[PDB]
Formats: sequence, C-alpha cells, structure tokens
Amino acid sequence: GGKKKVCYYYDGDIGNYYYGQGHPMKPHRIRMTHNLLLNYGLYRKMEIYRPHKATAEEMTKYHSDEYIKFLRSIRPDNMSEYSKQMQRFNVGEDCPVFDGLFEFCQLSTGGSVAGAVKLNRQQTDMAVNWAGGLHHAKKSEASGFCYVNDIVLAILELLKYHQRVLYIDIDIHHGDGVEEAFYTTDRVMTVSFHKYGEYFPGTGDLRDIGAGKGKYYAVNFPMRDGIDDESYGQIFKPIISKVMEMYQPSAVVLQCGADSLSGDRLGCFNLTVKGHAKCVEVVKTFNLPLLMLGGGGYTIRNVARCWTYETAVALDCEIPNELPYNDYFEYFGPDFKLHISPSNMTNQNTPEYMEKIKQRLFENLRMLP
Ligand SMILES: C[C@H](CCCCC(=O)NO)Nc1c(Nc2ccc(OC(F)(F)F)cc2)c(=O)c1=O
Ligand SMILES: [Ca+2]
Ligand code: NA
Ligand SMILES: [Zn+2]
Repeated sequence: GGKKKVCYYYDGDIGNYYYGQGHPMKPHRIRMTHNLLLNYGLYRKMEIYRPHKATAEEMTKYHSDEYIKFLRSIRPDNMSEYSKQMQRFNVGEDCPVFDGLFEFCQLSTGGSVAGAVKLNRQQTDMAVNWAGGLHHAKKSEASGFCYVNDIVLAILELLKYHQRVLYIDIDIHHGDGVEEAFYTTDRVMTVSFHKYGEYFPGTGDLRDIGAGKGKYYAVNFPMRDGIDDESYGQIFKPIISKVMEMYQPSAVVLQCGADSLSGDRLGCFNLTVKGHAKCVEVVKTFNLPLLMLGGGGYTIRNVARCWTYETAVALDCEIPNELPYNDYFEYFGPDFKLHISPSNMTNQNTPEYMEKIKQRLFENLRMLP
C-alpha cells in the first residue's frame, strides 16, 4: 500500500512538433501538462527523466523495416517523390508529413520503452509518458494521428520479464493497434472502453474477443454518446477487478487518452477530470508495476488538467482546485480551476445497457481458466 516510486518521462523539444494549421493533434499540450505539474510542485515527489530517442532497431521489433525507413526519410520537401509510399502507409492527410515527424515518433516511443525498462529493472513502481499512448499505429501503417505504436513496443519490452501483461485503454477511441498486435496471444489481455457505432476506427465490437491462443483475451466495452462519471465508474471498477482476478497479470499498461472528457473537440463523452482519474486510482490499488501513457485529447486546456491530476493521483498527492500561475495560465480561463464540470448533453448509455454489456463481458471472463 501507501505511496509509490514514480518515474516521469518528458523531452523539452516535444512541444515544438507541429502537425500543421488546423490539425487537432497538438504536441504543445504535452508541454502545457509538464509546465502545469511543475508549477504544482509535483517534480519534488517524482523522478523526471528525459527519454532517449528510440531507434529504427527498436521500432522494427514490431513495425516493418520498409515502413520505418519511409518514416525516417519522408519530409515536406520530398513528398512528390514518395507519393505511392504515402498512400500505402496512410501518410499525408489525417497523419500529415511535418518537420521532425520521425524525431517526434522517437521521443514518444522512447519514453514508453524507457518506462518499461525501468519497471522491468524494478527501479520504479510507476512510469509516466504523456507523449505516448499512440494506440492506432499498425505494423506498416499510420492511423488516427499515430505513426509508431509505442504501446506495442513498450509491451514487448515488458514481455521479456512478465508472463502476462494487462493493457487498459480509457481513450474515447478503440485501441485497435494494440488489440491487433496481441489478438492471438494470451500473454497480453487488451481491455478497451470506447465509443462504438459509426465512429473512428470502426472496430472494437463486444463480439471481438481475440482468436486462437488469444480467444477471450481481448475485452471490448462499446459505449454511446454522453457517458458520465457515475455510469463509467459503475462499470470500470467491476470489469477491471474481474480481469485482475481471472487474468492475474504481473504488469499493467494504462492508456489515459483525455478525448473521453466532456467538451473534447473530437470526443462525444461527458466525463470530468475526477471521473477519468478514478480509473488511475482503481488500477493503482492492485499494486502492480504500472505504465501510464497519453493518447488523444483535443481541448488542450482539459488535457493539461487531466494529465496533471493523473500524475498527482499516481503520487497520492492532493493538489488544490485553484490553479497555480504557469506559462499557459490564459488557456485555463475563464475559471482558472483544475477540475471541470460536465455538459448538459444526454447520456445515450442507459444504466440497463451499462449493466447488460458488463454481464456479457463477465460471461466471457468466466471462460478464462
Ligand atoms: C476521423 C479521425 C479520428 C481520429 C481520432 C484519433 C484519436 O483520437 N485516437 O484516439 N480523424 C479526424 C480528424 N482529422 C483532421 C485532420 C486534419 C485537420 O486539419 C486540417 F488539416 F484539415 F486543416 C482537421 C481534422 C478530425 O477532426 C477527426 O475526427
Ligand atoms: Ca478506448
Ligand atoms: Na491478447
Ligand atoms: Zn482518441
């Protein structure tokens, strides 16, 4: 029990990577998070590391050599010469070409793999990489603003020392990239809670339960618009508890995508920072080596609030609602508070729907030996 050792990864350059004018993915939110938690004084309670830049040698442990060579070569000045390669790898539109794309992928991946190495070495209880959690990237493809799947790479590192690794994804979108990589193995159980029905990426049906050796090791909780803290918490704690009891993993990876928060530019959920962070508190109570990662989140003031509070939660540190002064203070107007209020949006997930989906998952969890 009690307070635990926390290692946090951050590179001072991460906030300078720009996806382009009008693009919702803003790496600057990672800097906003870092600045906000330094101003709360949370650096006193944790070890801050600079990630290494993950190499091609590291990336090719999962990704194809051809895809990684392309990512390492593509620049906005040579796009015309790589036209075929761009369409094949899904680069240029949703996943645009930008200055320092590869470096950005290296730093994002570096923090996740370094966190996994630290946990494997038993030198920390928790590792945090807010620049990670890029769950959509595939063996040979970019998708949903994700080029390199840092989660898969970090999980592969944990598998060197851990027989069973549990993956939890509280981003509003299905973590299809992670699920795909470990679909046919029982050495990784993937658990995703996401909006489902005519929504990106279009995967993550209740009936998608894994295949072969991995059958019953892929868990999906499909949800509708406007889920609140009360509905989410009532299903999250029982599902994770049953997963912990049945699967008994030795390490956990928690993807904390903040696009499941109320008011998100691309999200349809109605969670508050408190409701989102209760997921961290739940997972932390199991006392297993834990890797906390980023993901989506497009109302960057709420991403900074979310991930600052989730770091404070990892540290068992009570932080006041009144925000301290920081370099992005004006972003947190008009209230300048850490916590957010839900909107008036209708919760399309009834309590009966929530209970029925939970019961269906419980039947699948009983199939585990
Ligand atoms: C459907 C796909 C969903 C990606 C979710 C990834 C995630 O959170 N993973 O958990 N992509 C989308 C947009 N893309 C978009 C791209 C560029 C852009 O700006 C532009 F380039 F157009 F100027 C505006 C929107 C949207 O806007 C939007 O939605
Ligand atoms: Ca999810
Ligand atoms: Na699996
Ligand atoms: Zn997302």
